[PDB]
Amino acid sequence: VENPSLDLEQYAASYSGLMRIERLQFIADHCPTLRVEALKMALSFVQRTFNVDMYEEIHRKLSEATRELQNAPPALDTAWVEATRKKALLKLEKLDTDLKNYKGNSIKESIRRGHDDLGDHYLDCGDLSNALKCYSRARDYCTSAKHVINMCLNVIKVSVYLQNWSHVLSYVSKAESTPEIAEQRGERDSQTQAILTKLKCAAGLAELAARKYKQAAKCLLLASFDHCDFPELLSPSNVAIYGGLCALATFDRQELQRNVISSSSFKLFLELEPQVRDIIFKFYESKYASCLKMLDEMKDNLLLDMYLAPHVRTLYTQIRNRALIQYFSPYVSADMHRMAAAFNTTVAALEDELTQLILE
Amino acid sequence: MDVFLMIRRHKTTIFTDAKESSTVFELKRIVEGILKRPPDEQRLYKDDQLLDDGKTLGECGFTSQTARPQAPATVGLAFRADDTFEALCIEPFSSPPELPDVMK
Amino acid sequence: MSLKPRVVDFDETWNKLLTTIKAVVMLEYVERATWNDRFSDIYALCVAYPEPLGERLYTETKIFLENHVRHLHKRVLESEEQVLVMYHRYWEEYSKGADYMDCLYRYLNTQFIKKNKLTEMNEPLMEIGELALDMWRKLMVEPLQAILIRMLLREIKNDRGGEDPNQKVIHGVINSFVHVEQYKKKFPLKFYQEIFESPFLTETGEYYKQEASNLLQESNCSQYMEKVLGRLKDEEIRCRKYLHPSSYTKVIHECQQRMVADHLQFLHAECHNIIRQEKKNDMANMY
Amino acid sequence: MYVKLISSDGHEFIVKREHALTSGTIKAMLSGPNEVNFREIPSHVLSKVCMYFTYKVRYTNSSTEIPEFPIAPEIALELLMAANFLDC
Repeated sequence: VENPSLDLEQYAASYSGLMRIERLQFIADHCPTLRVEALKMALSFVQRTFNVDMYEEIHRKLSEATRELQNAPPALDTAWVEATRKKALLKLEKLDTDLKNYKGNSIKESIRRGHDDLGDHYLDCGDLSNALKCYSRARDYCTSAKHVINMCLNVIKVSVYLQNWSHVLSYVSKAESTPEIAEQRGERDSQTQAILTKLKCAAGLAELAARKYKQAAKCLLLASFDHCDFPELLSPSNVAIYGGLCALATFDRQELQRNVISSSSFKLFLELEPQVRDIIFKFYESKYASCLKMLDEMKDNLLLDMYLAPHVRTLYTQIRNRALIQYFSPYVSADMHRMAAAFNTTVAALEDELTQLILE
Repeated sequence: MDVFLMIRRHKTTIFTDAKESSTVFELKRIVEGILKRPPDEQRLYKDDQLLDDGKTLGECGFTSQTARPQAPATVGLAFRADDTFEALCIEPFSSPPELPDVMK
Repeated sequence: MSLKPRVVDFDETWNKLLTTIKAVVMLEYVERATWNDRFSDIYALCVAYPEPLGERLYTETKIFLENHVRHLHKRVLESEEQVLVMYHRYWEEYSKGADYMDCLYRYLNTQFIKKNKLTEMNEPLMEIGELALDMWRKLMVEPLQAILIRMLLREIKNDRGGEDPNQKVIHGVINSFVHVEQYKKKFPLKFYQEIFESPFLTETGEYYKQEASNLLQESNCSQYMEKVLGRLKDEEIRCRKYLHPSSYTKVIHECQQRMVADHLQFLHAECHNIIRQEKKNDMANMY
Repeated sequence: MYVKLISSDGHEFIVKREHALTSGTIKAMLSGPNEVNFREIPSHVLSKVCMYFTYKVRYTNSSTEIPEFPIAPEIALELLMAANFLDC
């Protein structure tokens, strides 16, 4: 399933990390011939951030892609591999020795800082269990509540890839509801602090996985336009797509005029989204043809959105059903031929759609 | 690694400490922390390698499992002369029969 | 381990053990050579298989320690304040002496504290230090309270006038009060507060009130208040010579409240006078 | 001055003055800067505890490998149950 409506230049700019690898994965799942160059750019990315195992994994899957490039038209710097890996293991011993030295120095700020940095370097390894040890030994070893917040932020950055939302959501809610957010200030009194909007993105991924999408969009409502920055999760066009379309899919028309048009916190995000704004305009003016048209056009690009990909099929089905209810409501006698013109369909297949709706 | 050496004779047994990046000259300076010995006219012999003062163990390769703390490959001490070697007596343990249960 | 019979070698080890311990009982002058002897004691303890033996051995050590304390109790039988100094010497050395015993004891601790101790019947297994304090408090009964605290009281007298016989002795007697306290160390402070402090507060408060009151009438009351301010400080001085955390804390304010009864009125009256006529220093002291 | 360990089977090991920080226990018994003795138990316990102490002086604060100490094959269940019997 190949959609060429993607912007990898923005995702190279606004993002980095595993998602640069992972969206290629959906390329590698469904959307080919968009793969090898971003695979080599990701291979050059994993030439940084201390990662050798996954570097060799990208070299291996790039060799697979090279076997595919025996029809269509890899780099293993083993000197770099051995040098960086021995430097990383020796610095693991350096920081174990420094952990000894700083327990000798006994600064829980600096000790728990070392726990945080070691968990960061185990993210740099991919050792989510060892980073879980380090942040588990940064867990109740902090000084202020802000540092517990930063710990839970790092654990949520891991939880981007953990997604084991039984107690991964206990860490997510440990950042959300637990730490008396900014100690009764609200990310220090009119947030620019990219924490609560990270909790928007985290709840979006979580109830993407845990499928209570109404509460996910309910989280995604009130994001702040001030920061909008992270090179793995937060770009305001993509999070704007997230919030606007989850709110369009999950919320009633009472709230679709009451909390979508009125959403001033999210207003500049839809200023970043002209097409989402036009879909909003056509759907609220009940212009079903071009609205569901643009909906199903960007359905392929939100199928290119890897995590939204299984759920966009459900939710745009719901939005089309919402449009059909929007048509069916105000009348006693509607021509289906008018409805065939309105929903860009036939009569009989439209009738089968409506019969599927007649079922419940 | 950070290598806890075990210079092991029958009774001459020094548990000293060194690195993978450590040399032999300053190891003898740590032997000078043991029994106050000049490195210059002495050579730590293992009967395995010509080990002069400036030879680095990264060139030798005393890694973590090749030189463990509780059980290294010991950079050998000589019973100090030009070409001698402290007699390596790695001390034996006990040899049990199959598992008793009374001693738990 | 299975090296030899666990029961047998008590006597030889104990002989070496006592030989070295006596050298340390409060202090037999252990030197480096003697330390070597103590190490041979390490040999003695280590040769034994002290698993059933060590507790008995420590018990024997306890008995010897107790008799030594008794010997010292015989030794406390002396003159006046010289004894305070001697007692201070006993306590000072005794801590070190028992401490060295503990050093020898260090291995025994791992033998029974790790394995099995009461502290985890009349057979306790704990520190020699905790043991020594208990044995030592037996010493603490008569000489501490009878002479030593009284001497400290005289030192209080020295606060009123004179200078403290030696603080080594007198403060040390206070320390004797504290060391000889509950072995549990639940109340480390209690003896000084119980035996001594009541008459301390009583006499000090009463004397300052009475004398200072007479002198207050005699020598310029406003300034005399300043003098009282100094007076309590002098009390503080001597209370510093021999000290306990509870005495000075209460006794100073006690005098303040006592004396203010004489002049609650002059405080504001003279204060008003300060308002009327600027007297900053009087204001400072009065403040 | 300098110290020395003695075992039941004669492990009379010369133990340092200055940099003996690899040891923990004998540092308490530095009668200097000497006859440390553990002769009543056979050395299958004593040398085990000494090598485990060298092991243990190193391998603290180690988020990497802290290996379970190798214990004899007929007691390969006491490979774990040396926690029950001989602390390794």
